[PDB]
Amino acid sequence: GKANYVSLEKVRGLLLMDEFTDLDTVKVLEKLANWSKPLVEFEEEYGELPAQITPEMVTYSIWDDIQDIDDIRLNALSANFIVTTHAMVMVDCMCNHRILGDKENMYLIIDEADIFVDMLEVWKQRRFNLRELTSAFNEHIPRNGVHVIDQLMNDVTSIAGDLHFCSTPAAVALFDNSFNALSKVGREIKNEAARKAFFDCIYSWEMLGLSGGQKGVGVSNKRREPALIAVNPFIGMNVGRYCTQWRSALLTSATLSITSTPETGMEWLCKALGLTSDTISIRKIFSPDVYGSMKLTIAGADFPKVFNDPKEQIFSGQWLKAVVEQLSCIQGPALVLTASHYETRMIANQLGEVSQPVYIQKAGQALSEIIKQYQEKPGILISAGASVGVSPRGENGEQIFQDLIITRIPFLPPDRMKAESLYGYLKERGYSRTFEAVNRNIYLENLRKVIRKAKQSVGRGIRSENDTVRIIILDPRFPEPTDLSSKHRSLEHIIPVRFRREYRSCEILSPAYFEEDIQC
Amino acid sequence: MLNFKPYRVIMSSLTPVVISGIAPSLDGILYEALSQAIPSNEPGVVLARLKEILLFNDELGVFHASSLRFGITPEQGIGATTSMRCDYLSPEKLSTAMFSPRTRRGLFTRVLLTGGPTKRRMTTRPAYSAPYLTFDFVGSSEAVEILLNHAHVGVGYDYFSAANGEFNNVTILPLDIDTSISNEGMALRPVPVNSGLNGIKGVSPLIPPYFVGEKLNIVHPAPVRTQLISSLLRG
Amino acid sequence: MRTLNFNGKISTLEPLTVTVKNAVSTSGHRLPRNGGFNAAPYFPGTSIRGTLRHAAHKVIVDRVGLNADGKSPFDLAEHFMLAQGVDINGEAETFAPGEINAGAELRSKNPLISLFGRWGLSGKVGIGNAIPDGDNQWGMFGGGARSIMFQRDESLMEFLETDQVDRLERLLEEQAEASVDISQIKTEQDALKKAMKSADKDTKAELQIKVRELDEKIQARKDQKQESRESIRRPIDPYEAFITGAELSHRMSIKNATDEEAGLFISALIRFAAEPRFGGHANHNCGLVEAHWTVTTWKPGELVPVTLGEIVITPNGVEITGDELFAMVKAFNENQSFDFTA
Amino acid sequence: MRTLNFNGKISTLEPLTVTVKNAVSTSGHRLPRNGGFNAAPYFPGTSIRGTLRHAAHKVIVDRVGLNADGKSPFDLAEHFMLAQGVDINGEAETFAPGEINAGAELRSKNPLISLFGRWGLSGKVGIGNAIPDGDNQWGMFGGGARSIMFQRDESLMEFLETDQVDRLERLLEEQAEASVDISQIKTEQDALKKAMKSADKDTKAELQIKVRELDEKIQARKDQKQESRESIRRPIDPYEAFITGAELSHRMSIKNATDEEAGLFISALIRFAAEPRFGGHANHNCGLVEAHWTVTTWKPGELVPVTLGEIVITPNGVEITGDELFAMVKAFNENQSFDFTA
DNA sequence: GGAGGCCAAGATCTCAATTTCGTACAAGAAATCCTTTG
DNA sequence: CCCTTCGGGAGGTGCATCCCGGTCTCGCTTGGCCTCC
Repeated sequence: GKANYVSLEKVRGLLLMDEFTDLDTVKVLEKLANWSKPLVEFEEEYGELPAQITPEMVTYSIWDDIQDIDDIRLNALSANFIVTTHAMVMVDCMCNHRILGDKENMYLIIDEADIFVDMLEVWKQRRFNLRELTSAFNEHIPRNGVHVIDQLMNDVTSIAGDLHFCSTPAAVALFDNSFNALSKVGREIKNEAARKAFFDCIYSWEMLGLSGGQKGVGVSNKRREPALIAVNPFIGMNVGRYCTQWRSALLTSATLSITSTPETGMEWLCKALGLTSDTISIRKIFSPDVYGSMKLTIAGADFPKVFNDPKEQIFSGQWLKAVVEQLSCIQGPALVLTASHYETRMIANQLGEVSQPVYIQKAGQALSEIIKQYQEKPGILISAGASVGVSPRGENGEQIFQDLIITRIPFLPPDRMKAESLYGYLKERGYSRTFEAVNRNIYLENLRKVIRKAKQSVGRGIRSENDTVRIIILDPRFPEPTDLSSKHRSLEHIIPVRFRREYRSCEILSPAYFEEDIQC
Repeated sequence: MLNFKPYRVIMSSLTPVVISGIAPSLDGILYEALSQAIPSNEPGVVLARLKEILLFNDELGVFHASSLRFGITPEQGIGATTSMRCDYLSPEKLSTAMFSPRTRRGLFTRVLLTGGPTKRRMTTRPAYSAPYLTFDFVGSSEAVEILLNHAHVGVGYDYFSAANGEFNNVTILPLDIDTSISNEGMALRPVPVNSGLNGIKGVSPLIPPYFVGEKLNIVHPAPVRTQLISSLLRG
Repeated sequence: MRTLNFNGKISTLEPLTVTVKNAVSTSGHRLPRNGGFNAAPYFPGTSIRGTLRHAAHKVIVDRVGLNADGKSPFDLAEHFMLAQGVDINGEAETFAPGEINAGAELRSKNPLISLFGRWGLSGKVGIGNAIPDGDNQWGMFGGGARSIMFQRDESLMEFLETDQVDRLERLLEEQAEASVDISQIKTEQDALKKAMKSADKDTKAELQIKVRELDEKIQARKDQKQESRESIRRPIDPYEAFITGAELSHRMSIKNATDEEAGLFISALIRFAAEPRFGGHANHNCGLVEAHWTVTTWKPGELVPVTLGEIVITPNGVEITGDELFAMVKAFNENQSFDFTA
Repeated sequence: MRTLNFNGKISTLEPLTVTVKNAVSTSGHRLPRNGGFNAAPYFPGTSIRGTLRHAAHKVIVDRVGLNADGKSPFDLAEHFMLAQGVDINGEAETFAPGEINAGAELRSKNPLISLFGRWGLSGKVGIGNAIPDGDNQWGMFGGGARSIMFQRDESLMEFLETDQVDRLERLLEEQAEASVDISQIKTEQDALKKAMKSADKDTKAELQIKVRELDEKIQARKDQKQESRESIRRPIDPYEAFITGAELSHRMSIKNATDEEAGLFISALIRFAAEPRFGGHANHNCGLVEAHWTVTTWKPGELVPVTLGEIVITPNGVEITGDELFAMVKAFNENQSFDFTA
């Protein structure tokens, strides 16, 4: 990233003014001033500069226009292999190639393409900052209405909390209520031209929201400002257009295939990016014949139901007790991968010290801190869904978790409004499909998303060819090998194909119908 | 000529399977699938291509393709349902817009549907409704997966006409012992009498299609065999 | 020749139901479940096959047209040959039993008898079942109850003459007495059936020759009704159907088919889209479907599916996508040398 | 003969409800749920079909003309046959299976029977279920509670004599004590019904007998009530109904619809617009609907259908667009070759 | 006078009863943030 | 450039219906009888 780079000649201001009471830094900062190169190239390669040369202070600036970034971009432009974050690619979403150059010249290899198309959703975000609208109309201001605008701004802060985006039913309900009360304020602007401008702005926000995608409440990364987030319903194919602009793009990932069949487990990208048969050049699934060893333990059908009442997010005491017991039965370092931070909280509260150091991922805490703390002292590590493509290395390349415990399959919540938005879209497109049909379609798409997410979760194990993992799925809904007619049979694709024999021969913690029938 | 490994195929039965006396052999299913894949009904070429995806016993003259075996779970078992075909002479079929009935007194002679050569044929056949179907075979897993998933082939008498024994979720798993031809001396598919395998005597061609070729004496397993799905997935 | 596999989904526009004798029992109308009650129903491929065969036969009738007298050229024998493949006159080419590729002349001359077979000639079109893609996609639709018109709308009585009003009152009285008699007879029948599950062979034989006589008594009492044999205020039994908007996976195929036979099949599908109705209970608009079928073929020699096009039937129209589908359709429109009269 | 498909939406003016014996149970009143208990309710196509059939029957009755004293020439049998397809005489000409053009003469001379069919004659008109749009468009409407008029308004008591006041006292005391007894026995019944779920079904039979005799004792206790047989003060069980303003996608079809039959159907819609009521609880004005339908014909063999016009029924009037619908209505109104007798 | 069609009559009997998806997630950047401050 | 109060308290009861009314069929062949040619 541009800001990620090492700071500018202000760094020389750091060479002198040695107020920082370290007294070992001066020489390394002298070296730094003579090395105007990327942080990773210099700071993370010459000892990591611990307890000195703070990255926070040398981080470019959020509003830095210096033209040295242009020089670095030109220096790195002459290249054949370039390594960068997906963000930089996605920056071109609206940036009209003002940071990149020729498309027909180069190729684009998106590694971790599942993370790319998952992060699109975070980038499928246009936020209506209510503070921004308040400040914009400071002359045509129906100040009597301002209270409402503040009151909604309070509610967003109550619902959004510390999250940049939340799609809970509270969030969409607050979206609708806020926009209705802002249409209320719409009949208060005195200037007719200003009244129409405001009305058109809120109308555009309304169609942007309802027409397609997800609505939510946002809290801006900087200044923590309340906002109402919506999803652009036609920029989903613009990314595909952007990829096709390159001479030949390759989307590759470790979980891109929901199923083992290429031509039926890939439609999530075919539809998400809008790719029709024009852009389906090859669809192939390549997995190693033998890479590591996988033992499987599963919760049978008779295992207790996870949620006693999932509508209010209530975990059944029986299932929590069983999970606590099974976790206490472990005898080596283990990585528990929950779905929610609430579930992390509940298992942490119910679970106690089991002779194995416990570690917890607090909501919002960057996984780097927890993983670093747990590395030196291994043991139980509960991590929520925040960790999607980060596995805990053993600090020398060795596996430091013999057991990978998926307490529950990370089922996505029902989207009663995404279904409504898709139904409205199809209805306006002329397609005649009942609401329940759209609900089924959305449910199947969410199930495929869940299959991919738990594929990523399982991929946290067996990071090396010598790695051996005991994967323990404690979810009652995970299909038993003998129950080939389970509703979530597709979840069998979570297990890699090579270890499917190990899926068939697995220790069931609570198998159902565990008897020997005579009508054989 | 391709490296063949013993595989067991288990599929979810969707409609009743009608067995034509002899249990449907997976070799026949694959033969039909290839006849669809190769646009040719000549037995020679379809067989030659079938040998490339299935192991063929030269000394015994059959493909390594076990007969149908019904995978029954503790939820659903082998059930007796009738595959039921009826002529439906609707008013549109019985109308002058579609043909010219012979007329007398200006009245159209109604079709005698109660009997005769123009009756409403109520053909009912037995059919076995198990929750799963299973076969064993020494062949290429890729080709058989592709065929069973994409070729219009079912298990039973007429999948083409009656749509009997529709299946889906075809899952292949490797086996440890070749259980296609023999099973502790019990033939799991049609085999010649001289092979020494016991079972049930019958007359049928050894090699598919099972409606052509001289019908020579064979030993075949029980037409309706049931096994627990858990035991079938053990391998 | 080519094998065209139509793999697709049928979205149900209005509930899809079918009456099957084995599936239907005295407990009620159930769809074919291929197992117990707690199983997944499937729409029979026989019903879809017959519907598409009727569509193709209508297409053939339209292509052939009518004689100068305005009457269809087909007679009963040819009509039944094309509709259901029953040779009523006993005049048909008895192809050899062991020769698979027999009737190439007949196949070329009669593309309908090629696509769907006749008796003794294997059909080329394999119409699979419509399998639901969910665990709850069927329901007890229809039902309701037949209500006496004059007991719901009093205004309708203003049209009846006093003689007819007395006739109505007599009908209602007869219905009431027939109900209160048949219900008691059925209660006795139920008691006898309850005693059927504790009986031995002798008393079983004694107490089942009694049940049928109670049924004959019911029939005689119903016949005694002078004004109406059957009660009008009848509760209609529901019929099991697929829910509205049920995504049913449908697998169809044509085997080693000339472009003309495939063209006839596509034309039959297009005509079927005019009235895309599958199954019965058409009174409740049951059977209306919209289907998208990806038409694939097999690569020469290679076991790989190529996508030749798509067939999307919807109420707004039929969308044929793929050049080769148009080629097949026009080829069927051409080759006027088809002979459906022999 | 055109295949007219009416595709449209029924907007709800007042809550839309229907009590189907299949869907409703002792748990309460539920709308017909499409697949499952937790599935979206649908207004049955049966109720809409019956409403439209009665509307068309009234259309035919008015067209044929009431006699001087407002009485239609039709007998009772003709009314029942036209409006419910049930023949009370038994003289209705059953078309033996295999008849070519079965009932073409009756269809020509009886457009109404051609549209809505009969026993043995297929009805050209298929009236589909009206499925709702969106996640929530239904709820438990109705409800509330019957209240003693005199305990709510004391002003009504000045209209009662001393004897009637004493009668009211007796009625209330009897209701209170009978309700106490009924609640006790119902508590015991509820305890037994909770014990019902035991796996010992052989004893479930005895428990069911116990429930039946408990209900008989409840009935006997209620019969032992001189003043009121039924408790006057009682909460009304709510009925599930589609919300006001609920949009329900609706589809109807008329296969091979002649201009006469199509015109009769449009006239039936027009007359139904006068009382646009679909279903029950009319006491709460339930059933009022504003429906707009697009009529589209589909010439078989044509890839796309053509929209003949649109029928819009609103409280402000009936708007019919397209010259085709007007032509069909006029053709039906001018054709004098219909005889609905038998 | 033969040759199509419509109707009636022909033996007693087969077994079986069904109950409602999924829950909570969010990283490094051109940004517009911005615009300051003044 | 102050400094944001205490707590009070949170229902009693009614009453929970009656009834209809659960269909025809037909899956074959033959001759007698009716009109047709």
